Amino acid sequence: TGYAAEFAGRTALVTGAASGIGLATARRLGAGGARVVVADFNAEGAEKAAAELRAGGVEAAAVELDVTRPESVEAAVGFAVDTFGSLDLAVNNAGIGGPSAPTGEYDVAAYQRVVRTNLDGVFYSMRYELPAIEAAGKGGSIVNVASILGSVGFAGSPAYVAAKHGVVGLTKAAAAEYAARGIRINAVGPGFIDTPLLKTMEEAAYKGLVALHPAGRLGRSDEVAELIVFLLSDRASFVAGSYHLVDGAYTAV
Amino acid sequence: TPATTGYAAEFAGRTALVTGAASGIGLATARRLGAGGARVVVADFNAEGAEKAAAELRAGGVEAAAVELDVTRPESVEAAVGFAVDTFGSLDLAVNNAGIGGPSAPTGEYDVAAYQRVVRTNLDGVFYSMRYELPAIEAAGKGGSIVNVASILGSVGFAGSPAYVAAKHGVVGLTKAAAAEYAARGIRINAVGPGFIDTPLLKTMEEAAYKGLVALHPAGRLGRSDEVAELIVFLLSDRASFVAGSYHLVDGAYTAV
Amino acid sequence: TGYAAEFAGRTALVTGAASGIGLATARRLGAGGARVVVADFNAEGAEKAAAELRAGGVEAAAVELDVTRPESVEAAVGFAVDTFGSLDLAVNNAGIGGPSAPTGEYDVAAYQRVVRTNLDGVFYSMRYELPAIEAAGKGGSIVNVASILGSVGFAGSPAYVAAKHGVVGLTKAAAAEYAARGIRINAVGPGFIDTKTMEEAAYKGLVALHPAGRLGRSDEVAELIVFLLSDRASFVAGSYHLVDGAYTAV
Amino acid sequence: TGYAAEFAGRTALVTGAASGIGLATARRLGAGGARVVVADFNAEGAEKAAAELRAGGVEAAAVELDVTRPESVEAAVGFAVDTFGSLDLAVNNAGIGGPSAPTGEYDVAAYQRVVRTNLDGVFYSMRYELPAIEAAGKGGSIVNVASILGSVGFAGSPAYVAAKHGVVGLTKAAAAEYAARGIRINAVGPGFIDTMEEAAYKGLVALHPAGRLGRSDEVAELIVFLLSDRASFVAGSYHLVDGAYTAV
Ligand SMILES: NC(=O)C1=CN([C@@H]2O[C@H](COP(=O)(O)OP(=O)(O)OC[C@H]3O[C@@H](n4cnc5c(N)ncnc54)[C@H](O)[C@@H]3O)[C@@H](O)[C@H]2O)C=CC1
Ligand SMILES: NC(=O)C1=CN([C@@H]2O[C@H](COP(=O)(O)OP(=O)(O)OC[C@H]3O[C@@H](n4cnc5c(N)ncnc54)[C@H](O)[C@@H]3O)[C@@H](O)[C@H]2O)C=CC1
Ligand SMILES: NC(=O)C1=CN([C@@H]2O[C@H](COP(=O)(O)OP(=O)(O)OC[C@H]3O[C@@H](n4cnc5c(N)ncnc54)[C@H](O)[C@@H]3O)[C@@H](O)[C@H]2O)C=CC1
Ligand SMILES: NC(=O)C1=CN([C@@H]2O[C@H](COP(=O)(O)OP(=O)(O)OC[C@H]3O[C@@H](n4cnc5c(N)ncnc54)[C@H](O)[C@@H]3O)[C@@H](O)[C@H]2O)C=CC1
Ligand SMILES: [Mg+2]
Ligand SMILES: [Mg+2]
Repeated sequence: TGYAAEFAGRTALVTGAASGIGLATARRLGAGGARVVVADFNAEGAEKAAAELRAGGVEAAAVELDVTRPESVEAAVGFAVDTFGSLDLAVNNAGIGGPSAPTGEYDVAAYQRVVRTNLDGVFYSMRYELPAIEAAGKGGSIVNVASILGSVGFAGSPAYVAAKHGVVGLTKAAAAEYAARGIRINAVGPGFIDTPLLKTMEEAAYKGLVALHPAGRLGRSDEVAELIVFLLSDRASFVAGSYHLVDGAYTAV
Repeated sequence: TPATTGYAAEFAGRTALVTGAASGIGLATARRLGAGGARVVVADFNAEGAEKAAAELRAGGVEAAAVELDVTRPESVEAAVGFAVDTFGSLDLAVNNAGIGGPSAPTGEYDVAAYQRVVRTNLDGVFYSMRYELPAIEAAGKGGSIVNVASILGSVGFAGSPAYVAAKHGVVGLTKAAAAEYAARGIRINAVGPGFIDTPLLKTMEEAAYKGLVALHPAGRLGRSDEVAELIVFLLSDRASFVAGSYHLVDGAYTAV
Repeated sequence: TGYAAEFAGRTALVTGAASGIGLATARRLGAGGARVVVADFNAEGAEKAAAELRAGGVEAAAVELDVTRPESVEAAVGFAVDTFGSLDLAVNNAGIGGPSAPTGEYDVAAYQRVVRTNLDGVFYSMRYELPAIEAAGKGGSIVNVASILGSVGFAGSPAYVAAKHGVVGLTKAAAAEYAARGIRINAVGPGFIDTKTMEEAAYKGLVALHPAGRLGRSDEVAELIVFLLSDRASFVAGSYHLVDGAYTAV
Repeated sequence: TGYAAEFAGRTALVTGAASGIGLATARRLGAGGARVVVADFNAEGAEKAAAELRAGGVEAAAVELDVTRPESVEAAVGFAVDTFGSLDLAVNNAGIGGPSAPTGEYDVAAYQRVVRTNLDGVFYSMRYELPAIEAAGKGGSIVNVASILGSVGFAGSPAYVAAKHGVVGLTKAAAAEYAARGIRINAVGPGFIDTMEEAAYKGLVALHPAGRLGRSDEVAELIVFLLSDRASFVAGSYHLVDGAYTAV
């Protein structure tokens, strides 16, 4: 019974935890009584997030992480086990971004930058998360942040679309591999979410994005945080290998 | 505030109608809403099974009432909905869980009347449920949420069960179109895709047959009704405020491979 | 080997063959040398189609069909086997329809008509086609005509979307059963097809849903259908093939 | 309207064309009358394939290609354009491979190897084919070779699954981008193909309702259909050629 303490005694690693969905998810894990590891490329921004967590009485600690560098990942996971005694839950959330351009004109470097963070980064994240969770070995749960663009395409963002599809596949294979050893792995596909930078777009564009969501609005970070934290929770014990939309019915048409 | 409100009062005030709620996924789902403080309408084709569920909910201190329902009959569906509104004063959440069933045989040999019985209960029934649910929800109008219980067999096929498979794909269909109509009217509409669920009756079957089913699920076991209900009730909740028009698996990673 | 004699000696039943996609599939089956049964609710339209094929040197014969009635589907299959000796191939194309309304106010009898023709019709089609193809018994191939609306929804059309999703489902389950017996069963998902004089901007509205920037043609769907029917697609089964100008890719 | 001349006066680039599906695709494009640029990391293999097609009355030319290197991909595209004047069609088939391990134990270098070839390789290919096909003004067609594992998972092959997923991805976004300008971009999803082990082979087969494995010719036929004008309203879509493998 209950939400307030359902993650008591548990350690949750959240990548890209300094901003947006990552931060909203860090806070949701805290509201559930989890012990939160705030991990981000932005060292001081992770500290700020984790300090704010502690100031609301949540147990949390910051760690500097770059998902593109396997050893930075391994260290972050080591920090989590070091700091809170185990690794139980993970939210692979770090991600960019990428410029908009047709495939034929797309910058090669931009492509690699996108794929390296969005796809490879998630692979590296799981690569070290899984042993630490398995060795524990009280089972566990991982959620990979994909996107609607992990299941449909988007004109002008081929790298991003590629990567995000890749996260979906990464999720299925891994879940097929681990479900029986009591580690659930799932992915979420959020639609376009309200953010400070998206709220700088001009009226024409923002409206365009909005009309693509039959819901009639963009999503909020919190709203993605709820889906993620559910799939992480014991209530979703038979949810494995699956990809869960939170897109205001963007992909239903 | 979701964390201020908590678990036991999450659904306080809200009226929830659940079809097929005398057993299996429906009963578990009825129980999970009640535990969250919902007012519960137990609807079933087994009228006695309904009353039993409602009564035992009431002893557990849940507000609940039973109603006889046959989803194949639009008139029965309408009356059941009217029963919920008449009994608790609104309709806010609904779970179209009623279904069967059907014989196993290849398409070339599949009994025609059996095909009819399966599609009308499984597909038509869900469309009727929604047909009368939506206006009841819309009129009030505080928005609301509807979950349709399809199946893994709504996204993949299964040899020997083409009527069942087709109806369940149909349910995914209903959910998408309906959700695109109503998402901007505050009514969110979703489906769940349970894998094979440890229903009581499929332990009577072969040692082998069971195991064959289990080997189809990477998680290495079959599901429990309570586990589906957990997903159903999250979709119904305000926490899933941006979830609409989508199909959500609760399987063994069945469909992952 | 050749294209004009690709379906030489094989018999093919096409439902709803008097008009649109069914008709174009019939013509494309004919040009490949197939024997063709033109089955359709509109008996006169079927005969007119059968006649045109015969003018082209194509063995073809008309038969009156209501996919809604199981006994009628059975007879249609019987007519195939009696006329040309065998049943090898089938395209389940007969379908409507459905007026528009939000799900909460949708016309119940209209939901009934739509499901019965589009979904039940396809099931009844396969129910009688398969034993005939099987008993032949050198195997065969069936394509069911679904839609983009077999994989995505469309506001205002719950019944149609439901029925077309059913068709995809019926396709996967049947194909699982019969794959090993040498009978391949697939589905196609056309986008909107030029079938005209709508509200000018309503058509443009429909066109804007297709990144290809135009609607599809009947013949275009038929090419995919006939490919899937052919021995070229010998390892294609249980799959749903889009012909939609990228409608569902976004 | 002429099987043997379906692609007459059209230039087709095929990656991984020295073996298996790419080789069979090349032969099928040739039998259809197309000019065929055989591209491979195996220079000698590519050359033995072009030579064989040439002996068959097919205009063909081989080029060395490493799809992980964007510069090597550009050079192949330019080589096709120079040799045959323009480029109209492309099959992006070069792929491996990859060791078998669970995700938590997977080799970091190998994951990269697999992703670099199978995903990045397809993007680099497209990145250079598109402006070339655009140049010819005539609007062509591109098919990418994904897999059943482009849409479903498979224990032990995380890198591969991810990459094949990214292919389907690239296909959708690129096709959305280019359909209006008259270039259709699609993907194929082959099941397991006979191209070894004990009765693990028997295990594979049992995963396909069809009751056998696929043949590289069977894949080729679907690919070439998609490239053809007969598939003129087919774009942005993923086409399975599996044994009903993904259907259950
Ligand atoms: N905002 C949206 O509309 C949607 C976003 N997503 C995904 O949700 C995830 C986060 O999204 P947002 O919160 O909105 O963006 P955000 O900008 O607000 O958050 C990104 C955070 O990840 C961190 N980060 C960036 N690169 C990193 C690296 N190489 N290593 C470690 N940390 C790194 C950044 O420091 C940043 O704090 C991303 O994967 C994004 O692709 C997916 C679908 C919808
Ligand atoms: N039990 C399983 O293995 C799985 C079942 N499902 C779906 O879960 C849903 C519930 O099934 P279960 O709980 O597991 O089995 P169940 O039979 O125990 O519960 C279904 C209930 O629906 C009622 N019902 C049947 N026909 C009705 C009608 N015409 N009108 C009104 N009520 C009717 C039944 O009396 C029964 O109480 C169904 O939609 C089913 O297709 C899908 C995947 C797993
Ligand atoms: N019109 C379009 O743009 C699209 C249509 N489709 C599907 O393609 C199929 C045929 O489409 P169209 O060529 O446009 O239709 P159509 O209107 O041009 O011709 C349909 C034919 O089927 C026959 N028919 C109708 N009901 C029947 C029944 N109960 N029994 C036997 N025959 C019957 C009609 O007499 C007619 O000859 C349909 O299943 C439809 O859902 C799918 C996607 C796009
Ligand atoms: N054989 C199978 O079971 C399936 C294979 N596929 C895919 O179809 C494609 C063809 O595979 P197969 O014919 O079966 O294998 P294959 O070994 O027979 O052909 C691979 C060819 O690509 C070439 N190649 C490898 N790395 C390269 C690089 N970095 N740059 C340029 N060329 C390179 C190889 O030299 C070889 O000639 C691959 O993408 C594969 O992933 C997909 C589904 C089923
Ligand atoms: Mg499967
Ligand atoms: Mg869409």
